[PDB]
Amino acid sequence: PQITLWKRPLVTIKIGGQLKEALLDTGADDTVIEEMSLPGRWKPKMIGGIGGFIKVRQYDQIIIEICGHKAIGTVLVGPTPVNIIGRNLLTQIGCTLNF
Amino acid sequence: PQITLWKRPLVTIKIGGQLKEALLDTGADDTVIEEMSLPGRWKPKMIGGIGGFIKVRQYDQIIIEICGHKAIGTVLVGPTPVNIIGRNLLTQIGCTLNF
Ligand SMILES: O=C1C(=O)N(Cc2cccc(CO)c2)[C@H]2CNC[C@@H]2N1Cc1cccc(CO)c1
Ligand SMILES: [Cl-]
Ligand SMILES: [Cl-]
Ligand SMILES: [Cl-]
Repeated sequence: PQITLWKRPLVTIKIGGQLKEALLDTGADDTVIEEMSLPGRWKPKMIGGIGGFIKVRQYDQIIIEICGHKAIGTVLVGPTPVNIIGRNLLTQIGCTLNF
Repeated sequence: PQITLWKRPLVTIKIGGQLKEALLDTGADDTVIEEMSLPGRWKPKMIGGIGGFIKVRQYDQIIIEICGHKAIGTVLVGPTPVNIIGRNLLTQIGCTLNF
């Protein structure tokens, strides 16, 4: 699709068998999802936000759909204002900025 | 242009007679620039996200050139670690997400 930016680019994702709302965020290196259960081992990850740094949990090779597009990749879990689809997964699904 | 997301989408902007590097950030409602002089009245604002909040000054009707495309809108100025072009100006240059 082509998504304009007059409103927040909120889409439906599917992760852990559940539908959630998430923001397509080109300003985020990484994908960050609100607290939920994910399988496997996790590792620590520091992310740098506009207001400071925060530690979150990194899970790898997680199945996730974005706008119905299937992906598998790294998902961070922590206290994000909204679910964030960052560049790691945007690149995977072939998302670009255009003007 | 078409900008892939393998790397941070940084572009050159011209604002207040200065050149700066800024991040095209579809996750940001607003545009926030590091400390610099701008003309006109301003109002204080708090903006925030995953890492916390910062205090900024809100300047309205500021002209910016983004990748050679001219736009006008509100610009927030404050201690941001990265200059951010948000949706309020991304729309004005015709920037969309595509996949
Ligand atoms: O921390 C923020 C942040 O504060 N905002 C909100 C924001 C930022 C600028 C201006 C305004 C005002 O509208 C709001 C978010 C928005 N996108 C990523 C902006 N980030 C950066 C971020 C987020 C998650 C992961 C990563 C990894 O790289 C980076
Ligand atoms: Cl990934
Ligand atoms: Cl504006
Ligand atoms: Cl449009």
